[PDB]
Amino acid sequence: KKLLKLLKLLL
Amino acid sequence: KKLLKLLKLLL
Amino acid sequence: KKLLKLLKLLL
Amino acid sequence: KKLLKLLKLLL
Amino acid sequence: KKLLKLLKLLL
Amino acid sequence: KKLLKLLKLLL
Amino acid sequence: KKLLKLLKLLL
Amino acid sequence: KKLLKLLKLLL
Amino acid sequence: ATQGVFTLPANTRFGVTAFANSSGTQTVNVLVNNETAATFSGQSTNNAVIGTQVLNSGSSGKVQVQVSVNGRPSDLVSAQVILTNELNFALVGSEDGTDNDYNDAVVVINWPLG
Amino acid sequence: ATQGVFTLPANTRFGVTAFANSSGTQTVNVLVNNETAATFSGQSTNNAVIGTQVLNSGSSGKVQVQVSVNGRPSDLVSAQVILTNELNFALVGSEDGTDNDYNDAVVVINWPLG
Amino acid sequence: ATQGVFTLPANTRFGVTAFANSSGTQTVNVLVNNETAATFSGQSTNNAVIGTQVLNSGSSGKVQVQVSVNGRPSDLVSAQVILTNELNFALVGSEDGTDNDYNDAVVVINWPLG
Amino acid sequence: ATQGVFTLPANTRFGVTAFANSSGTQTVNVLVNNETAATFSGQSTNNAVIGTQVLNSGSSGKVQVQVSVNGRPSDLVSAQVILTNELNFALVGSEDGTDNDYNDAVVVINWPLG
Amino acid sequence: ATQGVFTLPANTRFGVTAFANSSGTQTVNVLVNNETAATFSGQSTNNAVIGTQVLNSGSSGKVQVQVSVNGRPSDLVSAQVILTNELNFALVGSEDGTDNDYNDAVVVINWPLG
Amino acid sequence: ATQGVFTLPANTRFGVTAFANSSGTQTVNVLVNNETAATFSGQSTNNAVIGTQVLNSGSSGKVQVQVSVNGRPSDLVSAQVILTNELNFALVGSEDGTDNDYNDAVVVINWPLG
Amino acid sequence: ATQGVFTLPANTRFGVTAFANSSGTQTVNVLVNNETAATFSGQSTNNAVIGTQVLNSGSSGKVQVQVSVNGRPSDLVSAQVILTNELNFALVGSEDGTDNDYNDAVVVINWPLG
Amino acid sequence: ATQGVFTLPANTRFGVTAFANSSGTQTVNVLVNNETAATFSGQSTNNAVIGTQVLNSGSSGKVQVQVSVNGRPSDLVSAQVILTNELNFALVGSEDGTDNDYNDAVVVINWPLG
Ligand SMILES: [Ca+2]
Ligand SMILES: [Ca+2]
Ligand SMILES: [Ca+2]
Ligand SMILES: [Ca+2]
Ligand SMILES: [Ca+2]
Ligand SMILES: [Ca+2]
Ligand SMILES: [Ca+2]
Ligand SMILES: [Ca+2]
Ligand SMILES: [Ca+2]
Ligand SMILES: [Ca+2]
Ligand SMILES: [Ca+2]
Ligand SMILES: [Ca+2]
Ligand SMILES: [Ca+2]
Ligand SMILES: [Ca+2]
Ligand SMILES: [Ca+2]
Ligand SMILES: [Ca+2]
Repeated sequence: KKLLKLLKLLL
Repeated sequence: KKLLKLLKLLL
Repeated sequence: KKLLKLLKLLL
Repeated sequence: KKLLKLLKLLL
Repeated sequence: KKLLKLLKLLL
Repeated sequence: KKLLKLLKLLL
Repeated sequence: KKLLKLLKLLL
Repeated sequence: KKLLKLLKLLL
Repeated sequence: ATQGVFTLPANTRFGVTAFANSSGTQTVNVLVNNETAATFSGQSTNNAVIGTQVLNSGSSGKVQVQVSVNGRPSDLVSAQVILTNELNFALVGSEDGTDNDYNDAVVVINWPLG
Repeated sequence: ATQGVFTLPANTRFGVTAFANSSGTQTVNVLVNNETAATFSGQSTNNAVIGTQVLNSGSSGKVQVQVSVNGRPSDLVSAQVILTNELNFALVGSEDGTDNDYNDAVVVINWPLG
Repeated sequence: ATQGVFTLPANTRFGVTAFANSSGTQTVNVLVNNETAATFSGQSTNNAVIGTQVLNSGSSGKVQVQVSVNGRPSDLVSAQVILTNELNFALVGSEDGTDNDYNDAVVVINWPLG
Repeated sequence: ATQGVFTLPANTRFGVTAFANSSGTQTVNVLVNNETAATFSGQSTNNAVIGTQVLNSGSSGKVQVQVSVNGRPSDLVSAQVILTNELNFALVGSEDGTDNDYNDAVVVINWPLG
Repeated sequence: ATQGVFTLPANTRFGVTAFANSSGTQTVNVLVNNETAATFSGQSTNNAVIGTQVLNSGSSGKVQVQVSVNGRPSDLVSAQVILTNELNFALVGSEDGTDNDYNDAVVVINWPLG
Repeated sequence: ATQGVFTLPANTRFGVTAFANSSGTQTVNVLVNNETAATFSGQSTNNAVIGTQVLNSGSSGKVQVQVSVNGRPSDLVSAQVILTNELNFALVGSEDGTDNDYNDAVVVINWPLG
Repeated sequence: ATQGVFTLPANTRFGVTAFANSSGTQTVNVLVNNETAATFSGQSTNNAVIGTQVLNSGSSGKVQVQVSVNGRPSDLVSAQVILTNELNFALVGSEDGTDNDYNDAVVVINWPLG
Repeated sequence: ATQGVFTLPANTRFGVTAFANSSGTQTVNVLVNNETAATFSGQSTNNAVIGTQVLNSGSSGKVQVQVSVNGRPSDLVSAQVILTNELNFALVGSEDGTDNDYNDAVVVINWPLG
């Protein structure tokens, strides 16, 4: 995953 | 059945 | 075997 | 191609 | 009739 | 019988 | 194991 | 077998 | 030809069971070694069991079934059938009148038992 | 070969009777037109009748006998015999074990009735 | 009871075979729809085949076996047996004398064919 | 269940006759006392006799019929029937394929002879 | 041995894809927990994809592939292979006829996804 | 060890199908005789088919699968599996990142076809 | 489907090894060109090697594994797997009873050797 | 990708067998719980078994095979294959040199046992 997608999941 | 042999005895 | 008719004739 | 069923039907 | 045999005889 | 077959194996 | 198969059937 | 290594050492 | 006579193996238990399908009261006599061993009597037009017993064929193995209705012997048909060379049926039908359905008393002998 | 399946004349009453000769409890199912029409259950080593019943062969005439012990199907043997071209017996034996006496449940079908 | 009469499916081919076991010449007549369809004649004390043929059961399926020796009718015994609800045997024995072996002419009818 | 095995009276002559109704060549083996006593082979779709023979049941009386087609055992069905407690037929049908007419080789054993 | 049945990890997405190589129309049924979860149907002799889908293995993880042609079940061959202890392939071949190429419907299951 | 290389029978048609499971666009190259015979490209995290096609294995039968993402070669794992000595699968997984699920492009080669 | 038959490259040495996991004595026959080339027999419930051997695939390359217990053939499962396009495993499992663990005799064939 | 690592069911008995095909002495280490559970050492160019043993898969089921020759790790290839959803093979090949036959130590893991 891209970091933007990872940050969407985490946040 | 017994009808026919009764009838033969009778008649 | 059929003998009696013939044996009867014998007698 | 179901040749056995075809053979059964024709013969 | 054993069509398996005929068929392989076929082909 | 249920058990006589087991007995046959054991004996 | 033959012995075990019959034991399972019985019990 | 390491024969290549041996041949390289010898020759 | 004689009907209703069967040679069983000696000293062997067998079942004998009789069914009735007639207006007339059926009397079934089962003889072993030429001596009466069981007698059944009853009346049914719905195949009721008028008797079922276990007998022993004895030393001779000879078994004979006779059927009477009001003292008059019925006409018998019979055969023996063996399945897988071990399971035996001796079968009897009987006719007490004129319609020739031969079910008026039906007798089934089976062996082995147990 | 299939066993225990019989084609009767259509719409005909028949008798079915089951005898038991086994330590195991016998369950006899009688199907007509592939639907259960009678069930018999019982235990005997002395040829006891565990069920007898009058059924109708229906439009199909198809009668099938099944036998099981504790849910396990028994191996069947069967045949049909006809005496004087009119008296019919459909015969079934069954084996639930290893001695192959084939009497563990014995089923007899007879027709005609009445 | 009548013997040697069998109801086959109509217009169906069947085999008929006759064996002889007697000093006397056997005459076997096979009737279909009450008319003679085949006659076998021969003599044997070793079970020789005195006739074997394929016939058609005709419009009614009615097949009748008659046996005579020098014009005298023999006494008949018969039955039909069906295996796995499809394989049919119609069996006839006959007695021309006094020993009651009922093998003097033996007739086997079988169907289906093919 | 085992099929095609019959216990005859010991030391007794019997007839064995086989008919064929199949595209496949039928091989019929007749064993007496567990040893081959006769082999018939032939092909017919019209109930031709492929073999008839007189044999002796021997000291044990055990007679077994086997049928194969091209080395493959056929599935067998069998029964024995006894008429007037004297006349015996041992009957075998066999299936070599899928249509289950069980007539592909038909074997009839009969006794007594003479 | 049973073929076409695979135990997957529970509650896991998997892919299922079917290819056809046969004149016959292939019907591929995919069962999860013994209930149909997907069905593919098509015809191709050139390995066309007749269906591809994402499914969930559910609480049981039991996945079964069935293949039939006009209602007749095809013979299946199958195996599971795991690469680098993580990548899973459940593979199915099927034979609808007599040439035994076992490619008539080819089914591939793969997991994990994502 | 080398991965993604398979020796097929020469000049033989085979299927090749690629599935994608990654955020990255996958590029699958299939080489035959060391030259590009097909290229598939696509992106999916739901196992979508990014290409399926029939190819020919060429004069040596040598087939090679290569996978790249953003021009970077993915790490490959592979194996060949043969069912019933006839049905061949050549299987490739690939990893484009760090999670080591090896599904980022999945490639399935199958033969024979037809 | 046929199991336990593998086509190897001709005239190639291969290893064959059999493990036992059963109360029954396992007999493993390895045929090359349809002729027995090796036979292993032994009994173990702890995966003992009952035989290992180096054979040559010969002119045909045909290798077949058979397994029997008490003279009864076991049900077989098999597949071939190839790693890095060169290392070959031909795998066989077998079931001699009812529990379906298919490990009663396990046979692993591997090539190349040396 | 990592090779030679397999997840077995936990605390489960499995077989491990190592074959040698190299001039170099092979050392095979089998790790359970990331600890050496067995070590096999030997030399063969004829596929000799250098070790066979039953191990336990331990608390996580993680089993790792390592191969080295004179202290140098060999390059590994591996896969797991499952037949009839029950019988498991975990397969390892290894290369100690330059010819890339990957047979120098061959390791077969199988389960279930018993
Ligand atoms: Ca009456
Ligand atoms: Ca009546
Ligand atoms: Ca019994
Ligand atoms: Ca009993
Ligand atoms: Ca006489
Ligand atoms: Ca006589
Ligand atoms: Ca047939
Ligand atoms: Ca036929
Ligand atoms: Ca096919
Ligand atoms: Ca095909
Ligand atoms: Ca990834
Ligand atoms: Ca991924
Ligand atoms: Ca087992
Ligand atoms: Ca086992
Ligand atoms: Ca090497
Ligand atoms: Ca080597």
